[PDB]
Amino acid sequence: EAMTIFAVICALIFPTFHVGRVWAIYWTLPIPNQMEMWPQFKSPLLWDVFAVSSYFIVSLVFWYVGLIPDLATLRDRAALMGRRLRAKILGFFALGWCGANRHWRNYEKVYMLLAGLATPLVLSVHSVVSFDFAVSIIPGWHTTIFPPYFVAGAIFSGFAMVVTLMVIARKAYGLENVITIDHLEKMNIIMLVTGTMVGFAYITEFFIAWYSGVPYEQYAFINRATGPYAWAYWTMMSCNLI
Amino acid sequence: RRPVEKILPYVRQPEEIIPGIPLYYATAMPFRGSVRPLLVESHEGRPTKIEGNPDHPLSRGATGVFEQASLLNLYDPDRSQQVLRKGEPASWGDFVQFARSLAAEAGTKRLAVLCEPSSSPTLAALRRELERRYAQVRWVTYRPEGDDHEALGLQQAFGRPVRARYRFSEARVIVSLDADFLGPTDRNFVENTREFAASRRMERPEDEISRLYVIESTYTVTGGMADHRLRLRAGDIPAFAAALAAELGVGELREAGARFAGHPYVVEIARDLRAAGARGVVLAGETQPPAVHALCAVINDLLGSLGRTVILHALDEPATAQHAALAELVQAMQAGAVDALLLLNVNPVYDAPAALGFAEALAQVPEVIHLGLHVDETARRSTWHLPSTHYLEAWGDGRAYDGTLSVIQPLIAPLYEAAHSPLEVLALLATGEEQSAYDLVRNTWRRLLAGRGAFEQAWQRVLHDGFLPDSGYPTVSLRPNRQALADWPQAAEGGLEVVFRLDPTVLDGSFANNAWAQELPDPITKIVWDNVAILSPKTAAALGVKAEYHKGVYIADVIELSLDGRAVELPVWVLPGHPDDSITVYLGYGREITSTRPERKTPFFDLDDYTDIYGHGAIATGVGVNVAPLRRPDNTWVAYGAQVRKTGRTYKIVTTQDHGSMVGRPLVRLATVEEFRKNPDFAKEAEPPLEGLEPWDQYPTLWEENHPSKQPAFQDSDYYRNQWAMVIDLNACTGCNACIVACDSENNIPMVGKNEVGRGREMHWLRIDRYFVSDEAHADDPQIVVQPVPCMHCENAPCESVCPVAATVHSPDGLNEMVYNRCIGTRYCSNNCPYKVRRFNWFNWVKTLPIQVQMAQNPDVTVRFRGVMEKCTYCVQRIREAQRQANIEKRPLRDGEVKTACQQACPAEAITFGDLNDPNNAVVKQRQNARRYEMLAALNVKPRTSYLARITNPNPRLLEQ
Amino acid sequence: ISSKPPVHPNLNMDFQEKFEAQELNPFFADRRAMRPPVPGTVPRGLLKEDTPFYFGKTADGAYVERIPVAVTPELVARGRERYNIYCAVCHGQAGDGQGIIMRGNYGYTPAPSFHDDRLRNVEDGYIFDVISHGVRNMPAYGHQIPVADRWAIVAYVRALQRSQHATAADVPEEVRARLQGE
Amino acid sequence: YPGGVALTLAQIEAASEQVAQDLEQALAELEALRLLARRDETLAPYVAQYEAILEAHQQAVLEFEHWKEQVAAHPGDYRRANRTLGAITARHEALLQQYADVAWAVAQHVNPALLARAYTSSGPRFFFYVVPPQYARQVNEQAVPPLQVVRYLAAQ
Amino acid sequence: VGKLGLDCRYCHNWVEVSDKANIPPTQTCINCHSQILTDSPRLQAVRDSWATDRSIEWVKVHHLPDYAHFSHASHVNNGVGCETCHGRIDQMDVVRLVEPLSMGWCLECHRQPELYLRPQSEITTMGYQPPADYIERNLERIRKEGIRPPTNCSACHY
Ligand code: HEC
Ligand code: HEC
Ligand code: HEC
Ligand code: HEC
Ligand code: HEC
Ligand code: HEC
Ligand code: SF4
Ligand code: SF4
Ligand code: SF4
Ligand code: F3S
Repeated sequence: EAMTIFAVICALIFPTFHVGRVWAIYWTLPIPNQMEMWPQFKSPLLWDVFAVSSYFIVSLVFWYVGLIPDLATLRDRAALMGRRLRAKILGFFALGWCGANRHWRNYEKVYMLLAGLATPLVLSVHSVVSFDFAVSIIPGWHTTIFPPYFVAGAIFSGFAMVVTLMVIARKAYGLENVITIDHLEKMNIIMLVTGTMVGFAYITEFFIAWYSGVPYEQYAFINRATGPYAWAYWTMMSCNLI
Repeated sequence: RRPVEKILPYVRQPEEIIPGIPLYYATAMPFRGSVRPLLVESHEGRPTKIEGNPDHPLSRGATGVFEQASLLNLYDPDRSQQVLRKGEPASWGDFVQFARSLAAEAGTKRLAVLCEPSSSPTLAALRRELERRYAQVRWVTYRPEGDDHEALGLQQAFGRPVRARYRFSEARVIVSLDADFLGPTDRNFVENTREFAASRRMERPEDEISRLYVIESTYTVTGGMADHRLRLRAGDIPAFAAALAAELGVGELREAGARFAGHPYVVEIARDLRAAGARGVVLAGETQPPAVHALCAVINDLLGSLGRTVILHALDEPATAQHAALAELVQAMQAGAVDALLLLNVNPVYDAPAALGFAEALAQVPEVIHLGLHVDETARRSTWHLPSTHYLEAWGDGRAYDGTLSVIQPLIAPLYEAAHSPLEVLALLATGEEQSAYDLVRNTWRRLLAGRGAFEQAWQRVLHDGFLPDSGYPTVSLRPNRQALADWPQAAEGGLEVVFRLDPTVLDGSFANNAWAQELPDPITKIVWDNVAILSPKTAAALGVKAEYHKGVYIADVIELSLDGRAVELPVWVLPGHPDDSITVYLGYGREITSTRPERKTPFFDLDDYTDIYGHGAIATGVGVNVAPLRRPDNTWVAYGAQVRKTGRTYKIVTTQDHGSMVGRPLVRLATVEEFRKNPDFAKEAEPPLEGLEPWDQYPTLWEENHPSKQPAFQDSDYYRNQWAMVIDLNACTGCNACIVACDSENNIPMVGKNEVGRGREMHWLRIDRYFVSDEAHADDPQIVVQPVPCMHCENAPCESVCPVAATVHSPDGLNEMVYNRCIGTRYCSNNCPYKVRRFNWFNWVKTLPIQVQMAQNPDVTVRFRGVMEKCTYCVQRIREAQRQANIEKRPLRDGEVKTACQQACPAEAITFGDLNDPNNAVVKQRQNARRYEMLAALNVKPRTSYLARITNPNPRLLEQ
Repeated sequence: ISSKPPVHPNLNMDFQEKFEAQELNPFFADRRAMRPPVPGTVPRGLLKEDTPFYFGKTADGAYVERIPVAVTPELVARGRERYNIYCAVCHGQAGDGQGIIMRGNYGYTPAPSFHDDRLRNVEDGYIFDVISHGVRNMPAYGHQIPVADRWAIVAYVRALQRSQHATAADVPEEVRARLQGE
Repeated sequence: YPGGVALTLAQIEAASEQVAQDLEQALAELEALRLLARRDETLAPYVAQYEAILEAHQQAVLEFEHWKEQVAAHPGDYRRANRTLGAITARHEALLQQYADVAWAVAQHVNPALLARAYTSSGPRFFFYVVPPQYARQVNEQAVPPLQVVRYLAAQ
Repeated sequence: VGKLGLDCRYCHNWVEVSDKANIPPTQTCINCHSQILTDSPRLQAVRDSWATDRSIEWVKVHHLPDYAHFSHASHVNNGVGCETCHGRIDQMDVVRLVEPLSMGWCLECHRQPELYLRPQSEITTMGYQPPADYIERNLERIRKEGIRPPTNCSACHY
């Protein structure tokens, strides 16, 4: 969730900044502002804001809650063996932790809750960020398979970076005994799942051009293979499929 | 925090005008030896936009491209701030004492002028009041691009000087013969346009239509909106017209046109024209020797059409032979005979081929005096350079082309101290103090008013009405009996044709520091900011050059054409229309300009070079290469002997279109009168409605019960009364390209630089995209189509849905209005729209805008800041002042109380714009017409501007194929 | 209260780079946006079509005896209203009872009562010209007021003249309350 | 938001009754136009040019009930009466104005002059130094008929 | 105003017919302050300005931005008063701009107009208490006059 939350930070900067008028973006928020104005909720560029301004939060609060026993462990160590006596006072993020029965059961059902309550959000966050494309009238976007697809792209992208971090978090500063290589083995399946689910959509794209496309959508994908970006798509699909 | 920006009202209130509201003064507009009419807005005595003169029947309220940029020539920076002597900006008050003492006690004094061509009586009469004193005034009218050549061919044909008018509504079939009658370069662009368009305007399942037959040597805009066009090198069009008339019956004429006995497009049209006597026309362009225009007189008289080629006797002005005077001028320069040299509005150092020297004489003679608007190459070389007024401060008089006798209203005081308009300067030479042009001009009229009412009821009436009504020359009859038939053997060949031709957006370079015009796509090719050479792929593939693009920017090779040891190079671009061994190098675009303002550097952290288009200098510098001096002044449009050298420095060349030739797509859907006679429901047949479902417009969505038009909050205002829409009679739409420029001035914009538009952004809202359609590339017959494309302000409107920051809405009356405030710049307003018309204020072009052009942006609309979209808005600004004026006093909006810029400027009455749901207006007649062409209707968008298709009209067989 | 120009954060588009009428223009000698027109210029729609209706210098005689327009009382409604805003200030609502300025002990030239018979028989085109061009001691007002108001004002006057020559005289005036202000 | 919705519900009724009384008048004129200009004009599009409005006017009557009943059903939302009333008067004055624009052409052919009692006929905005529109709205209101336009042509 | 009894159309002319009605020229003061006072060390700018060309350096207030246009005549002719919007000026030595003239308040009238609009009989009357039964006396005009205020983006923002 580190590898998520910081990605979301360097992500959210773009919607704040590929706009030309950054300073006038608080209008996008639904504050009762200095006039009787409010945003337009038919706009996936707005869904993105609430989504990411919820997804930065839920993923954080689910990570922060995820790491309570750490702060308990580190708060417990800061007194007897650690940096300073004043790391304990920094570790008040423990929030009066003792590992008790009364609230550890609650921690489980909450971790269950956010699992079954952040996944329905994850499938809406990236889907929103796909809805912005496919809601349009463009032929290369209006194809409806995209929200599952880009999600699989998020799988096939995200794990494709986690492994880059784990390899370099395994050579020098590594955990041979805890980051078992068998983990990365069973990790790349759910990558390779989307190594083919991503591939099936390219077929559908490349298919519907031949099946019942608009005479533009017929051309829209001939462009992708044959045209300026032949350097991209021939190699890209082949890269993501080979 | 904000400033306290004050307000400085009148002191000595002029009674008529009022602060907030403009009022329309009625000026003229000189160029090219004639004077189009015009009508300004004049916001509080400051001109902001020009318009047409609806009373003047020659124009009937229209303005081509070439005027609206002149409005910005008025407000240029780097015009003529100081008076320059020797090149030094020294002073004025000494010049009057100087030039006055030169003038009164002068005697013979042997002066010369080299004027802009007069077309005005105050100029031509003051010439006599001038020539009365000083003995010999050589008085050469240096026509831009030499003699007009329509007129010199006819002084012998009719035995005396004459000009034609060319109605074209009383006349159907038109062999052009290179004639750009529909060309903004040429004169009388309206009366050529309109009554030609009316012939093209059907409003019926079938009507009798022009069916021209153009035979151009260089692909030009008239050849586009056309039928059966042909490519054939100039310098041989005489040989074309030679075998032409022999197949009609005037004379033998066989030897000149040796090889066109039985050509299809010749023998085809010949039977038709003799079969259309009171309807056929024979024009003639400008790329010829004058015997062609004799043939334009011989056959057109012999054809029987005289009321269709309305002909009008000039005021005895046949003497415009460029050889006869301009050489004969410098033949006196080299002898020390002529002393003074009084240029008015011209750059002959820029122009004026070296084959007949000018600069070699200019440096010989002192007492040089250049009256001038810019400071280009003539001020820099002269000893005195007056500054010049534009025509907006002249009190000038002027003739419309061949007809009425108009007069300027001067609107603004001289913006610059001591401008000293040419007319009173020409009278300052007349041995008195600077004549008040207001009182000078008036003194001519009493000798020539031709109106029984005195001045303060007539002067006030003409200065009001814009045109002296009864004038317009008397109409001559047939003079020719086959006189002019003896300059044929100038059909010379044996070399690459190097023909010149003036783009619609510039005229002999005299309007180059003009962004609205300079960043104006040519209609042939959406080219901007560079002169070019256009030619065939067969010569290119036989020469070795290309218009290759691996970045969508058209990298270009070069030519390095060489004439008589006076070679220069330039970008070569290619077009599938032009013929073998010929290139149309456009002029202007090579006009060095000398700046008074700084280059305005800012830190490297800040962008100025990409934005400050007026920064690095003034505009006309280095935009291309100068080309005028190369030609030979004999038949001074054409040229031979270009020893081409494909050399390096292969640099960019930028366009808006960037491409062409739709792949058989539904975006123009041309159709024949044969096919149109068969299926009037063919604008829909390309993408018809569905199996058993409704017609396409007014097609229901998923929602119909909660649709906002059925809800009040969209329906409840003072607006729903009059839904607005804007059709386009595309049958008369050809790349005049003035549909743009009035949008640019009415609803303000900035310009864009080459360095910027190369990446593909242009802040022209109304794309005027052209397209090619060949028979699956059969013979590479282009058969172009032009069609404007504003933001068809949709109903379903994907863009409206998608601005999260509600900066878009289907405003009442089909209007889909943008707000340049609420937006933020996420640009997905644009990405939805099939028509990428939601432009975007990428950089802050207006912040770097100088203290000069700022007069021009009209004081009624929201100029826009970085990070903001923008689009057509149907010129909403003049909906508001009208609908507001109807909210004050209870009324509807008339059929013509409001006219948009695309409407009021397009001289072909293509756009009509009258409110939908008002059945008496023109739009409901033009929408209820059979071909309500609904562009990309198939996306269930339901838009307004349900415009029309073209109906190209081919010929029955007649040995056409 | 906040005596300085208040904080507006986004000054991007308040003071547009272009300038509307009656706005500062930092170029010209007289810092001003209007740049008044040159004499002799004429609009397209404001010619002296019918000189009677725009001027009184209308025939060989330079003045006119009667109003040219057919005068409904709705014209005179504006006459009454337009009088009591820019003409009753000095001549007064009653014409003779001098308005607040002249009854204000001030250094101003006293004007003649309209009820004087010398004014009760005058070319109405002259009294029009009194507005469009002014008089020896009095300014003009047709420099600014509409021209139909220059007529409506007169019908009210000529009617107000017809108040006298009848015993509908001595209208009550509210001037004293205006001298006090409270 | 002064006192709720029930206040405006009287005037919205006062608009719909004007429409109902105009069902008579418009359909009455639609008889009279067929009587007046039997054959004195093209009349083939130009009569249906007057009918095309009529199917819309009648359609709005059933709506003006639906518009209104959605208001009187719940009087607890002020932001529907001002809008339904702003819609009615516009959907009303439009159809009044559209009847007129089709009806002035009737006189335009029967009379060679579309009369000087046609509209306010004020002028452009720069024709305010001479003629404020205030004068004009007291000409237009007190001279021009809304739907006594063709009954006026019974006098001709 | 408060003790000279001038209504507002005198020197703020072109508020009945124009948009963005004008501050007066200098000429208006020269109607009377050419020969009424001729003494003060307070308006020597004025006398010199008529005797010169530098107009009077007037600051302004109420300057809503120039991307949101406005028209008094569109309001005034339809019955809106200056008490509502520009404040009670009759006792105001210098302008307080007691109203904000921002959108959120600009729009309360275009949603709730009949609380404000005047009968147009003597609209420029700072000492105006409206009658009782004001509202119902007003809505009968919106039913008749058919004003239909704007709620949209098209009106002022363009
Ligand atoms: C009579 C009822 C009125 C008088 C007299 C004036 N107003 Fe208005 N007003 C309003 C605004 C928002 C402005 C600013 C204009 C702009 O920034 O474009 C104005 C302007 C004026 C001015 C001149 C100041 C200027 O040039 O900006 C004057 C003398 C003036 N107003 C007088 C707002 C309103 C408003 C609310 C709708 C009303 C009813 C009026 N103004 C009406 C009057
Ligand atoms: C407002 C519309 C009006 C009208 C209808 C008139 N005035 Fe005046 N006026 C003023 C003064 C001091 C004079 C006398 C000039 C002198 O002594 O030389 C006048 C003159 C007149 C006349 C007489 C013209 C004639 O026929 O001889 C008339 C008919 C007339 N006025 C009408 C003073 C003022 C004001 C003081 C500031 C103002 C305001 C007006 N006048 C305005 C009007
Ligand atoms: C001339 C004799 C005036 C009279 C009578 C009234 N006004 Fe005034 N007004 C006048 C001036 C010269 C100014 C400029 C302000 C300054 O800096 O002195 C004003 C100001 C206003 C304003 C504010 C405009 C601004 O500066 O932004 C308003 C709203 C205004 N005036 C309205 C107004 C009304 C309603 C009047 C009668 C009731 C009135 N003014 C009298 C000139 C004169
Ligand atoms: C005739 C109708 C007047 C016009 C038009 C204007 N003003 Fe005036 N002003 C007038 C009077 C009779 C008085 C004096 C009343 C008093 O209480 O003494 C004034 C006063 C002023 C002042 C005050 C002078 C001082 O105390 O130093 C000023 C600054 C002033 N007036 C300014 C002014 C301006 C700027 C005007 C045009 C915009 C203007 N006045 C019109 C009478 C009349
Ligand atoms: C009452 C208190 C109002 C305030 C405050 C504002 N407006 Fe207004 N406006 C009002 C009415 C009653 C009307 C309708 C008159 C009619 O007969 O239609 C209007 C109308 C407008 C319009 C009309 C559209 C046009 O003619 O261009 C515009 C543009 C408008 N109003 C603008 C506007 C602005 C910008 C305001 C505050 C900043 C504003 N109005 C306030 C009544 C009232
Ligand atoms: C008058 C007729 C208006 C209408 C209707 C709407 N707006 Fe408005 N808006 C108006 C003004 C005079 C102002 C200025 C307020 C100020 O801050 O000084 C505004 C403000 C805005 C803004 C904020 C601009 C800023 O600089 O802070 C926005 C983004 C805006 N208005 C948008 C907007 C939209 C989307 C509307 C309908 C679609 C709308 N406004 C109505 C005037 C008027
Ligand atoms: S519609 Fe546009 S391109 Fe066509 S002729 Fe008119 S201005 Fe030119
Ligand atoms: S075509 Fe584009 S700009 Fe025009 S209404 Fe539709 S989406 Fe908006
Ligand atoms: S309406 Fe105006 S902005 Fe729109 S295309 Fe036409 S001229 Fe240009
Ligand atoms: S999507 Fe919307 S917020 Fe603006 S940049 Fe485009 S109109």
